[PDB]
Amino acid sequence: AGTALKRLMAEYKQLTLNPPEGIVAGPMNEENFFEWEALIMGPEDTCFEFGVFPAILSFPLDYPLSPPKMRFTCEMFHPNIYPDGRVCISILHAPGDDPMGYESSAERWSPVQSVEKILLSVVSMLAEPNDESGANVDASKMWRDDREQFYKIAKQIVQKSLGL
Amino acid sequence: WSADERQRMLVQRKDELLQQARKRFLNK
Repeated sequence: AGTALKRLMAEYKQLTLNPPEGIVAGPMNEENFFEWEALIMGPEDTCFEFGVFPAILSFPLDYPLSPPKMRFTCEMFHPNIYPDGRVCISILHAPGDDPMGYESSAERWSPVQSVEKILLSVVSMLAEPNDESGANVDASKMWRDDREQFYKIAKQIVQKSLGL
Repeated sequence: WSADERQRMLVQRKDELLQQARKRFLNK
């Protein structure tokens, strides 16, 4: 097995052994460890509380040297999530001379990170709509100019994810 | 565990996550 396969099996074992609260993640099929499905719950007492949000994680051949791609498959409305579902946060951006508008030498991906860490960071991102990427310009603007409406939309996003 | 065991547990954790979230949302 290549380095990538080794690391990914190792990470998954730790996840199955000690399941993280509010986060479920693993390969859709163990014949291909490079494609995972993840489910994360919006943290209690935040505007996305109890939403259940599915995402696909696609890992590069050179993992963990490069980060996975992560895309939500459900409807979302958040400053750091593109209209297509792609999650844009500094920790998922490969170190490189192209800020892609993140931050002052924003914290990039490193092999120190892990799937558990990416997912916990995304959970935090939901709880703390931290406009670092302006991925959804409309959500960015509303978070800034009409917070109370943003909260309204967020509960709708929750209800939709629950199928209610 | 086997892969089959792991895959089944995963599907189960996912169903249960959604069921408990729904309960907490409706309970609130």
